[PDB]
This record gives sequence, C-alpha cells and structure tokens, in this order.
Amino acid sequence: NIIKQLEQEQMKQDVPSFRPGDTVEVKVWVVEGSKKRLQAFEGVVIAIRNRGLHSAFTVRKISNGEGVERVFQTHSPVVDSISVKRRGAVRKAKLYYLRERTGKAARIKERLN
Amino acid sequence: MRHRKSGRQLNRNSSHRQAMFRNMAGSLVRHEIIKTTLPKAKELRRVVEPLITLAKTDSVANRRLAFARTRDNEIVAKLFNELGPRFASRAGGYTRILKCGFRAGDNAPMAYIELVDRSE
Amino acid sequence: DENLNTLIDYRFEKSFRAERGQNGASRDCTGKRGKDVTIKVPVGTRVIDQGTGETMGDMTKHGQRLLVAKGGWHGLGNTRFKSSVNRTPRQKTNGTPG
Amino acid sequence: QGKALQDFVIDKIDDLKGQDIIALDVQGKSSITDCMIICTGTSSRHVMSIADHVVQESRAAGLLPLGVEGENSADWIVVDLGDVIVHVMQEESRRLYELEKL
Amino acid sequence: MIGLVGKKVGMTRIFTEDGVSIPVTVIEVEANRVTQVKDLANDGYRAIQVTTGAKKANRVTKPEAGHFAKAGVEAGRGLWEFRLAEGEEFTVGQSISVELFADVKKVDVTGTSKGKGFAGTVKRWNFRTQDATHGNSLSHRVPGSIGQNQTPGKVFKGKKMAGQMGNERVTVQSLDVVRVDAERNLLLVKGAVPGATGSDLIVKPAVKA
Amino acid sequence: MIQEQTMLNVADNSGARRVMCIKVLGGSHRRYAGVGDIIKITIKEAIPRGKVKKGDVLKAVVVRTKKGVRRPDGSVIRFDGNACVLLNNNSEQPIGTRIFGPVTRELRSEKFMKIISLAPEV
Amino acid sequence: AVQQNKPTRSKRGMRRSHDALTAVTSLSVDKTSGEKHLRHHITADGYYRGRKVIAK
RNA sequence: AGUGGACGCAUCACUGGUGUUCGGGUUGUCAUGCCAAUGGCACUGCCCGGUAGCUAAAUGCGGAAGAGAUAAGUGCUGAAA
RNA sequence: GGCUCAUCACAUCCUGGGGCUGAAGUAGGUCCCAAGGGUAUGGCUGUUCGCCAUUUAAAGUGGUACGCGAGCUGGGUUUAG
RNA sequence: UCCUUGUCGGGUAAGUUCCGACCUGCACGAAUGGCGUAAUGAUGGCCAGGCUGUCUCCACCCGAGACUCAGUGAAAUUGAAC
RNA sequence: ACAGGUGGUCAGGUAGAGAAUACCAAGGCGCUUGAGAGAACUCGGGUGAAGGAACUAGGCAAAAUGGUGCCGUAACUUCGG
Repeated sequence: NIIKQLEQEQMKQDVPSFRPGDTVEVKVWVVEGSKKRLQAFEGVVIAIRNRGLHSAFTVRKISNGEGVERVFQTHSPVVDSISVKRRGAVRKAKLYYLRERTGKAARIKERLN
Repeated sequence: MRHRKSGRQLNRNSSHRQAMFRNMAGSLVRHEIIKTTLPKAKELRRVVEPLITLAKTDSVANRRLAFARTRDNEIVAKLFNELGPRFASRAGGYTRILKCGFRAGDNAPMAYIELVDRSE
Repeated sequence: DENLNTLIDYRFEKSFRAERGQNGASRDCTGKRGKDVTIKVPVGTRVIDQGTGETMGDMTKHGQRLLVAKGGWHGLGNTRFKSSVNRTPRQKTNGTPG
Repeated sequence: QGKALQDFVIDKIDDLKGQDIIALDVQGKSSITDCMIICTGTSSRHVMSIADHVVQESRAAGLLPLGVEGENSADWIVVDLGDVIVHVMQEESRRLYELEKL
Repeated sequence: MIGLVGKKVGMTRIFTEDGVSIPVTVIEVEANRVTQVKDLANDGYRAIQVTTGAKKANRVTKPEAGHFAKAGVEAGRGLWEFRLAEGEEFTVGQSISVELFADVKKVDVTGTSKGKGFAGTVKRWNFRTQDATHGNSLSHRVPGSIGQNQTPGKVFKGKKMAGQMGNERVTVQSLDVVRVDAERNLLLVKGAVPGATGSDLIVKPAVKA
Repeated sequence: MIQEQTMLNVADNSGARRVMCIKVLGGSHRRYAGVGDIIKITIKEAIPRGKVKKGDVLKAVVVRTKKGVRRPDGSVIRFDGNACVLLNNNSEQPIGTRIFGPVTRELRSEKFMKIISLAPEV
Repeated sequence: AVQQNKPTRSKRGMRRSHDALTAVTSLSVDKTSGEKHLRHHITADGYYRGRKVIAK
C-alpha cells in the first residue's frame, strides 16, 4: 500500500498508448561532456511490458543488413519524446518471431482505422 | 520451494487434477453434499465455488463457459436456474467444511463439504 | 638492456649456470626442460672466444636476444626401446653434453 | 562552446607547427561527435609532442579530456575535449585511411 | 550510534535528473519508543531497549503488558535494543523518529533472510556438479568425497556439506541511502536487504568507512 | 557474453570474415567478455587477397554482443551477430580502415573512442 | 551398510523413547446433545455447534 | 581517487530463464444429437507467449581502516669490559 | 589417471616486512621473517609428467599408505575370444 | 634398428592419433597366400558441416520414490559393549 | 496373484502405403495398500538467456534431420552400384 503511492508521484501522465507491433519514433537523451542532446531511433516495437513505473517496451530495427533491438522504460527521464509513425496490424502481443525471418519479407500491414 | 505458491499436488498429474476437480465439483452440486478428504474439499472451493459466481448472471456466453467446466449438461442445467437465485444475495462463502474424523481404511481426514444454504 | 651500462656484475660473477634438465622418473614421467637463463647486457657489446674465436653478433638496438649456449638434449628411457624380441629393455641413452 | 572551443584549438595547434588542418561539420551525421578537426605531424616525435601539449593545456583550460588512444605507438593518436574532437596525424598513415567524409 | 527497527515493504527504483537508475528498498520505520535504559551501575553496559509497531491487547501477555506499562509506552510487535556510542543520553518513554538518518549517508541493515529449507550441497556452497553422462550412475549432485583414507579416521569439524538455508541473521555492510521520508515514515536504502516482505529488519549506521 | 572458443563475426575491412576468439583477457579465471574488452582471436575464414591470412592469432575488440550491454538506466542494446574489430598483437591500434555496423556508446568508458570515431551509424 | 555388533535392549529402549503415543486430551462436549468429540469435528450422531447437522 | 576478474552474502526493482495451475494458434481423432461452440487423448499432442514464486547471465554490498603484544629488521640510552 | 571434496607443514609462486648489493630511478639478483588469501584455460597421449598456444600475481613444493570407487569414472592395467 | 615422440605439409592458435612422400629402409612374402580392389560392416582410428545442458553453470517445472500418518512387514551382519 | 516366455483362428471406423501410428466401435480393465507438504538426493522427462563439444579416453548420452512430387547429384567402379 505505502509502496504504491510512491510511483504515482514519480509517474508521468503524458506517454501515449500504442499497440504492440507499431512503428515508434523515440528521441532518447544522451550525456557527454556538458552537452545533453537528442538521438533519433527508428524502429518497430516487438514487445510491450506495461508494469508500474518500470513499464518497458522493446524496439527493434535493421541497420546495415543486421538486426538490432533496444529495450526502453516508459516512465524514465532518458526518453523525452515518443511518437508513432506507422500503426501495425498484428494479432499477437509479443513479436519475437521477427528475428527468424528477414525484415524485407516481414513487412507489417497498417491497422487501417 | 512453495514460497508464495498455491495449488496442491494430490499425487496426481495436471490432467488428473483437472479431471479430479471436474468430477468432484459436479458431484457436489448434483447431490448438494459430498464426503471427501479434508485437503480435497479445501481445494475444491477454488473450483466449485467460482462456478456459482459465473452462474449468478444467466447468459448464453457464460453458460457455454460454464459448460466447458464440469463437462456435463445436467450440471450446468442446474446452475443458472436454481443455484443462481438462491445465492444471488450472498457474496462468497458458498460452501462450508464439516470435518467428520478419520477413515477406517487408511486413516484419512474426511470432511463433509456442502453448500451453505443446504435447501434451508 | 637499457638500464645496465657497464659490466660491473660480470667481474662480480664470472660463472653463469643454466638449469640442468630433470632426470626421468617413474610412471613414464619426463623431466621439465631447464629454464633458459637470460643475461642483461648493455647495448653495443662485442663478445670474443678462444681457439680462433670470432664475434657472434653485434648488438645495435635493444630487444635483440642472441643465442650463445645450446643446452644438452634429453635422453631416452627404457619405454622408448619397446620391442618384442627384447621384451625387457635395460638400455638407456645418456643425455647430450652441454 | 561550439565555435569558441573550435577557435581555441586551431590557432594554438598552428603555433606548434600544425599543418594541413581541415574543419569538418558532422552535425546531423553522428550523434557522438560534433566537429572533426584534423592535424598532421612530421613523424612520431612531432605528433606526440603536440598531443602532450594539447592535453597539458586542457588541464589548465578547465575541461577534462575524456581519454587518449596513443600508447607506445604514434601510428594513430586522437584525444577529445568533450564536444569537439581533435585528430593529430602523420603523413604516411593518413592516406592509408580515408579523408574528409567520416 | 543507535539504530532503528523497520519492516521490509518492497524494492523500487529512483530516477534522477542526470539519468541514473538506482534500485531502492522501501523500509517502513515507525516511531521507535524506548522501553528501558541500561547503564553501567545496573548491569555494566549502556543499552536502550526499544519497541516498534502495534499489537492487539488480546494476546499481549501480562509480563509483556506489565513491562510496557512500567515505561508508559504502548504495545509493540517486537522488542529490541541498541548499543550507545559512549556519550549520548536518552530518557525512557521517548519516541525515536527517522530524521537522524538524514546525515549518515551509509546504513547497516540486518535481518532474517529467506528460508530455503534443507538445501543441497551444490546450492549451499556452489559445489561443482559431476558429469551427468560418461557412465555416471546414481551420482549427479552428491558431494562425493568427504575425507581422506584412514589417516584422519573421521570427518573434520566445520565440513561444507548439505544443510539448511535461511532463518538466520544476515548482515549487509554499508548500504547507501537515497532519501529519508519523515512526514510519511519511510526509509529508502539503495540495494537489496535480507529478508522477505513483512519481515522485521534492524537498520544501524554503517560502522565501516 | 563472449567466452573461450567462441565464433564471432568481423566488423572491419581488414580482410577477415569469420573469426573464432580463443582467449578472453582480464585476469585469472576470466569467465566471459563484455562489450569493451581485449580478446585474442584466431582467423578461420578470410579473403586470400585481404590484409590478413587464415590461421593468424592476434588480439581483437568486440563491438556487438548477442546478450547486449547494460545501460545504467535499466536498458540493454542487443545485437544479431557478435562482431569484432582487428587489432595488432603488440600494439592496441585497430587494423581495419572502416567499421561496419553500429557501435554502442559504452565503448567510450573503455577508452577505445577511435572505433567510435569510425562507424558513422551510432 | 550392515551393523558389526548387536544392539541391546538398552540401545533399543532409548531409541523408542520418542515412539510413545500422545493422548489427545481434547474431548469437547456438544452444547445441545452432549456427546464427546474432537475439536471442530462433528459428533458420531451428526451434531456440531448445536445446529441440526445432517445427522445421517 | 576511480574502475575491473574470481570468491561470499542478500533481493527479484531492472534484463532474461522456468513457470505441464493463465490465455491463444494449430494437426489427427472421439464425444456433447446436429451447424457453431466446447471437452478428452496423442511427451503439456506440437508450438506462441506469459502471473506470482524460484533463479542467474541480472544488481548492491565485503575483503577494511584502526588498537595491543610481535617475527626478520631498524632504533634511543647504557654497564659487564 | 580424471571429476566432486578438501586438509596440513613451510624448504614462499605472488601479494607483505626487511638486510646486502658490484641497489642513480624503474627494472633487478641473493638471503631472512611471514602460510592470512589466491595459486589457470585448451590440442597431443589413458595419462602422472612434458611440449606447444594464450593470460594473469603465480599458475608453489611435499604429507594425506605417493588422500578421496560402502562418492563417481573403467580411458591404462584388464581372466575368458 | 634409433632420437630431436623422426621432421618437414594438410587437419589445429597449439595435434605422442590420422593421411602419399624423402631415408640409414629390404623380415616377413607369394595358397600357414602377396598387391590393388567397387559395393558391403550395430568393425578400429581421425577430421568436417548442422545440432544441442556434454560443458563454463546450472536454474525452473512436470511425475515415481525419498519425508509424516494408518495397515502388513524382510534382509545380509552380530564374542560382549556403559 | 512374478514388468518374463508360450503356437493357431476371428482382423470394425476415421487419416494413412499399410497388421506401424493417434483417437475410437463391440468387448475388457484402472494393474489387492492409501491419505498428506512437494526438503536434499535418486529415477523418467519438458524447457532455457550467451557460446556449441571448450566436459570426456571417445559427440558416450543427449540434441538434430526424418514424408511425398519435382530438378540436380562427385571421386571410383566389376558399369550392377
């Protein structure tokens, strides 16, 4: 009980809700020297773990012919701006099967709504 | 190591336990009372008691789900028709445990598990 | 060696002994090869021998390691003389002199 | 501190025989490096002498360099000043690598 | 100096402005009401006896109730005491709050760790597991040899062999603090503390550097 | 999470294509390799016209890890195909002129920022 | 493994010291009918808490 | 002063594994009269995930500093002489 | 002989304290005290040992009936072909 | 028969096993059969590709024992034992 | 009242090449001790992050492919393979 009231103060209420399997645009902060700037990450989300302040989601992309995936925290100050570019249409929560086949043959159709 | 775990073992496999509680729950609701061992009756409350909760509201979708359990048309027919209206005003506590000593064959703790209403 | 610039320790020590090879043991045991003794010398040294001796090699830069003495090479035990007609090898080969 | 530190290093490295300097803008291409400045040295001694000088003055310039690369080898040495990166090089090994589109 | 007694609640993390994620354990510490003070004249050591929590008066026994009524303090879940630091003085009936931890910056945490039952030798001291193949028969996780052939004639005392885990006092040294919650009676410590949720814990300032 | 006798890819134009690291360094009983480490490799497949040849043993630095790295904010950077960059045995300067594939920012703390200077992606 | 010597009645006796049974000493009287029974157990005639149990 | 390997302790908040007690996809077959919908069996029938708990590969801590008497050694003063 | 498990003595491999030095500093060599802790991964051969490849502080020496099959292994030795 | 496993090459970063060869080798040995031999072999030895808890390093789970209760109820061994 | 051995005849449906296989028709049984939490450990298994034979004498065991149609199929050869 007393633990539960702690997160709501530390929560932020501006994160949008997105379906698993959508194309997500995220601007992630980076620290170097004294300059603190944005880095752009383009990719499709393949997993959603929305649990408390530590809600997490995994973003996967293909760069230079190889696949790279990254996990995030929705309620972390590291991420500043999160946007959805293309809304995918997949009827499965976890999209872990994208690693097996190539991305070029694994395009996801739009939700059409 | 059973830390914060629920659900006993009963020297039976997962399929056998599902069949165990499927037949036992149907027997209890049909005869309004059954005699079984003390832990089995306690674990049956996790199965038979939720059945009335789905039977509190009568609908085709709920009846089909209730039919998926207890695998019997007679059992589900009794539900949603007679158990529902009688247990509508009660939230939980649909059954009670009445221990009746030990068996003469294996020294097993029996308990008379029955519905609390018991036809008044 | 860069740090050394004289032959002061060499007047102190006129004899250098390499590690003698361990003898063979039971259970088909082979002795370890004797550790190679390395001598730290200032750069630019020249070494001369007797009996119509000559120079071995000029040192001009640090890091050059020169082979001066070859240790003797190990002998053979009775097991290597395994055969059917002998069937009891009491022969062994003495180690080569250093 | 972008152009201020950029102008702070190019003039002073030139006073220490800094030849063939190229000012490169990498903004929008890399998220780790801001400006690529290239310096050339005659041989191993020259590039090492300027490398120690630029890090010695940086200690008295307030900002702390985040690392060095040249150890027991002058083939490639590069040191950082935070937002700006400085590459001090020699003639022979520069053409071996690629120039001015990093 | 003295310490406090709290209850483990759970583990969470604190997000910082610069972007540092630090795990934190939530410790619920209440007003610690001392029950009696020991001095050199009485028994020969300085200790203050303190209690925390609340207990129903139904099962509060007369010896426990009478002891609490002697100090004029209410019932507590458990009873503990702490050593003094040779120069501080306290009065009976005084309630110890939490703000004293606002400057320690390091706290020692003690408590009863989770009980893991009669654990195996491969689990209690990370005994290496024998091969599960190549002819191995009926011996995959057994300790194996436990002595020498006929020279000792016994097994030495203190041998590392199968036993029972948990249900024992465990100490974690120099646990960094994050924040001190005074208006809500919470203690925030970085890291993981021994014991499960709902188990009593003893927190003291760190004795090491 | 690279260990002894681990088959990795190659992330530079030195000439190696398929590589097999043989010795991870760091100390006695060095279990596994992280993201910024010195690891010794043996060349198993390389172009005959490349700068290096098959069978050569030398040092290398991992750039991508299948297990990933640990960001100090509960984040990991996983990859598909562990890769290395060729470095000389006597000197720690890398061999390849270009670097293929992204390199994580965590290599700055390990003091091999030269690799980060290359590989324009990330 | 097998024994090398024969234990006696003394060795047998002390090992059986903890094999003795324990009397229940927990007989309860029903407030309505009045038959001895165990705690929280229905009587042999089917009575519990003074409420009319099935009594079969 | 900082950062590393092994070792030990503690926790599952992060990252994962298991999770045959949760949901879903699917092949053959039987049954609920039948369409639909379900349940049984085929290694949990085969897979996709996945709650708590447990766990490490995951994250925090520790090897102290200091006090007394000391070994080798270094000493102060000082006789036998 | 290998795996699990270790223990003890110091004739000490490293770490620790020193003496001498033909010890300018780093780096060294010999000797003394000190057993608290640590003291490797693979190919070859059944291997002990050893060679080689590559790390670190080293990859210590011996007792334990050259420890440990009422713990495992049957690769050598191995009756019968 | 020996020395520097014989030493060069493949196989490996590293190969007392394997493969055609250098020689200082000739005993066997030609129906107590010699050489080569396609196919065949639960045949001896070596290597490679996919594959995996064989392993670093084990962890969890499903079942039967192991544990407690109720009933029946052995064993090899034992000069006596505080 | 033993998880062993014992010759002949009858040979249903579903998908299948079938007397293999999975369910199932008629028919026969739940295997003459059971109830409890699921400790170490033992046995039969399922799953697994990173690596993939680095363990071992030895890919032992495990793990993996596994069917039909089509294309193509080397050295060698007794021309059959």
